[PDB]
Amino acid sequence: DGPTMREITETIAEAKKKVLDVTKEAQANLLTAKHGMTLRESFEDNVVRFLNEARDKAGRLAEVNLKDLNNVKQMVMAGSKGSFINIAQMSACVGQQSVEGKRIAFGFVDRTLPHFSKDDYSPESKGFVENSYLRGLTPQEFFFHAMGGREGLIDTAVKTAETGYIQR
Amino acid sequence: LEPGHAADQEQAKLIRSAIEHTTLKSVTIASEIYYDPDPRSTVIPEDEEIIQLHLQQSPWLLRLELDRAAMNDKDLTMGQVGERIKQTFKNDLFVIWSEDNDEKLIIRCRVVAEEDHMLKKIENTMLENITLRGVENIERVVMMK
Amino acid sequence: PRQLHNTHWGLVCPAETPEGQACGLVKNLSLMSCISVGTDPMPIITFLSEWGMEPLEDYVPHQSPDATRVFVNGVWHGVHRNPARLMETLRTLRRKGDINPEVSMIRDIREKELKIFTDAGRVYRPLFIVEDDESLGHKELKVRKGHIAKLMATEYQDEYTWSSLLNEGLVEYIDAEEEESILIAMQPEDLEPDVDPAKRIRVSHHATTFTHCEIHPSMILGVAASIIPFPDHNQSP
Amino acid sequence: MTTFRFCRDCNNMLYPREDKENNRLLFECRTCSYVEEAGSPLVYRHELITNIGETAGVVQDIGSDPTLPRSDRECPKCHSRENVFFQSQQRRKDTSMVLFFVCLSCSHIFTSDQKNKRTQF
Amino acid sequence: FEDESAPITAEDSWAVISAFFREKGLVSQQLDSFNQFVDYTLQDIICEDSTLIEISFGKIYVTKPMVNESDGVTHALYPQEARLRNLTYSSGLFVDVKKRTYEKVFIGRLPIMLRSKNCYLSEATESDLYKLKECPFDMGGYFIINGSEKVLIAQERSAGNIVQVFKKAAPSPISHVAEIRSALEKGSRFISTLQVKLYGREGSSARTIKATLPYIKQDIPIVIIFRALGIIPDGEILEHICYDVNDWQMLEMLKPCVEDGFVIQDRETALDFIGRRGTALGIKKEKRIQYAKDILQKEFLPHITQLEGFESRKAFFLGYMINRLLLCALDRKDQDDRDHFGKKRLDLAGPLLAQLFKTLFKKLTKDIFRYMQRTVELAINAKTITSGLKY
Ligand SMILES: [Zn+2]
Ligand SMILES: [Zn+2]
Repeated sequence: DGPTMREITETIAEAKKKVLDVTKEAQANLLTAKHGMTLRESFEDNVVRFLNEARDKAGRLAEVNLKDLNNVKQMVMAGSKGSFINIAQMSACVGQQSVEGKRIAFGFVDRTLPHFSKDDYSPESKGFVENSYLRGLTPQEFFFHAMGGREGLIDTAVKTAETGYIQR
Repeated sequence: LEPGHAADQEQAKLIRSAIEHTTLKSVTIASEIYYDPDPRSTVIPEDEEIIQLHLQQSPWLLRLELDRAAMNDKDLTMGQVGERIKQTFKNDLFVIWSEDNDEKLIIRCRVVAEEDHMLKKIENTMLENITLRGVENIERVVMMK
Repeated sequence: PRQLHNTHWGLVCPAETPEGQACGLVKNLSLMSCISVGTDPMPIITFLSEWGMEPLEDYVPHQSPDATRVFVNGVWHGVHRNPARLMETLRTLRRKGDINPEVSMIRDIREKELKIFTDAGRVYRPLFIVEDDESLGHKELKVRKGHIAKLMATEYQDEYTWSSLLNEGLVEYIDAEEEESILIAMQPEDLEPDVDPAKRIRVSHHATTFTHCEIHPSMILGVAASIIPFPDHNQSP
Repeated sequence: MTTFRFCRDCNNMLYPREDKENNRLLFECRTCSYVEEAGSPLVYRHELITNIGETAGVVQDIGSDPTLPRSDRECPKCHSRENVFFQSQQRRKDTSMVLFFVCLSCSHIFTSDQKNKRTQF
Repeated sequence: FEDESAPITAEDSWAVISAFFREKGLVSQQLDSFNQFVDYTLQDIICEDSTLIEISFGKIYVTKPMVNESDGVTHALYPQEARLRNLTYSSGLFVDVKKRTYEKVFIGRLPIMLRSKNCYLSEATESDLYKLKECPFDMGGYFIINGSEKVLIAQERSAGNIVQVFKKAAPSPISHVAEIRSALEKGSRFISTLQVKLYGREGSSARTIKATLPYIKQDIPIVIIFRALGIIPDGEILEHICYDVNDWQMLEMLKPCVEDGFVIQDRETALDFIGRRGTALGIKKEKRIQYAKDILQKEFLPHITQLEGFESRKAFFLGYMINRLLLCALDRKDQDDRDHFGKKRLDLAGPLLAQLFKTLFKKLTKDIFRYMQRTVELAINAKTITSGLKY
């Protein structure tokens, strides 16, 4: 729905504002870590919770709004295929990408790609994909989602190989 | 935690700080060696007060400056720190230090003939191989409810 | 070595890699990447010292501490005290062909280093150049419509060429190491200063310093992934 | 805060020596017989929590570096609003996320650090 | 009339990309590299070891493509017939040889890349490609060897001539190392690794720095290497390393190094220290000193210079590397990212075939000094090159 989309986009707008304050806050040195956890690790932990919790609300939004005749929903309700995350990523928002448990890292110096300026910790800059698949990804998000993906394809071959030897 | 006191957030901190391994290193802002030859007064304006408290000794002086936050974030006294240092070194090193109210935390040590090597190794022993509180091997400890 | 590196943006495809053992070690060049063939450095070396580079044998750091170290294929040849002058000239020269286009030149401003590489095997890609000014207000792409028409006249006659575009300083090739010192716009419209609810969200130009712009973002893909329709609407695996 | 001294004759390094009798600090050379009296009594410092290097990179041309973000903060000295800014350039796990700003008219450096113990940088 | 100065828009990109592909096509990486091999690298492989102990090779010409026949003999070869006949779309190579006293000419077959400047197809029109039975959409960039189409796959490696620093994990007695793989465009492709190592982990006692030079069987204290190069006083040695007199932290880290080199106070001694670590007992001093010099002049940072006056240049560069190692040990700079693709190089046809035809022209040039070390008094094996290529 149009109305559901506007709610999803506001849901997302509010998480990015949460992030912006927790930013400004660490930037003025007012944030505390707590106990053996570095400042930057506390920062990250928080921004990722915000951004996940956004994904999820945005996804609950979409699920709700779909009708019983919605055939995606009919498959999910029957149990025959698909789950919430799939509704969510298709229709509301795909979300934070990650490589080794963390946001996309600064592989150029102090930046994730040359289209960004240095020292940028914002959602966009480190891998939040705000768009759903229906809407499509931008180029930057597209590349970070492929970073992520790639890590599953490798992880998957290593699992398969590791598991097979254990099994024997 | 022990059956009574297992919903004391404060008795859990205590238990955290009796177990979490703590070295001088983790509380110490900077160490310095000064040539301060006369062990009854001092080239250091600030420790006039600390010396001023004393009802053999090296002219080379090692002097550490400790962090108030970290010292209380691990429920540490100067007294305990000094006591720790001392029974590590014993008669082989002479140590005095700033009392608790004192505003800055200072430890100042001297030996008891070539005498600055000993000091920079001695300093390394300080900073790494002196267990202040806690148990070996245990690096962080976290509360969770 | 298996993982998709940020630095492979625009040079190797982020999608095409085999499954299994070769995953991530076999790659495919992006549609527009190229690889240097190598080019001899001696006229650049000569040029530098015509332009003030001071030789290592004279260098006394305690007496010129602000100095920029100048390296060519990995050799520290000396030190220069206005690397901004030197750098504006070097690039002008590569934008006109007097330095070969596939030479890479990086100044690192805060590291006080200027590194140049004329060796084979470096992979690169082309970008539009963005220059203040104009006269007309903002930063703008150096190519403009009149260039495009010359191009399309040429296509239709089947003489202004890709090389004409290099020669006139409109386009320039950049490698991964030089990529670190620029700022690129994703679409030409990020240079000019009520949306469609069904469009995707784009996060605007908070940027007045672009030096370059992509030609087109779909050129990060290689051959195979350039045949998928709508890849941007698909889960990446 | 050590400053480091060299022999006037050899340019080799000087080492400390106590003048046992008059209770004073000398630096001697191990290569000549040169000696000189000490400037301070501090012969060694070890910073465990250091700030040396937060500001590395600040250079006459910092403002021509297109990669640096810019802001409209005003500075304490010139009251100008042309800055570039960056995080701490120490490369620690245990760094704050504070910003350092560089005024592009008067070259003054300042921070967004609201617990600033720093004078210098 | 539309303004010629107007700004472009997104659609207008395709015009620019069309233009790139009309010029470059899709496999220019292949072609550009073979073209440069044929046109420049070939001839440069002949002008390295041109001379022997006399006889010295000059120019090369490259035939168009051709075959040694079964009977009725030597013939222009198009790529359709090589495919079909299990042929090898090859051209031959002719050098310009000289005898001179002190006490044309075929040398081979070069497999030639399709659509290179040398292959027939690169000039051909669309009609010409249909007469020759070659699809006008084929794009080139591979070889036909024994009738099979063969492509060489780009090989990714690190670049050489780059300093890289690394931490080393936990049980190691060194904590960081800085490493370069020194190399040559002119010379050979001979690959010395200098490593610069910082001994002792974070707060060990005297952390020291030592370098590993080639043939020298002990790590050498960096100050001794500075002395063998001519930079004697602690003060000059420290100023090639720490280019900032108020960095008291860097300097305090270079004190143990000053202590570790204190015994060696002049160049001769320094060389000797080195030279003995390279020579057996028995070797006389002057010979030891000279061993050391030759190591340093030839096998230490040879990307810099391998010739005689060039010691300040190496000194500085060793300095720089120790600066890099320290800036990392002092936690100012992160350890180098071994995956940054800009520090990689991908090796294509030309380079791959020069690794080979160097190696082989160096065998062929060794069989020439054996028509000649056993000549008690135009007699060359062509094939060794031909078939090493093809093989
Ligand atoms: Zn002296
Ligand atoms: Zn100002």
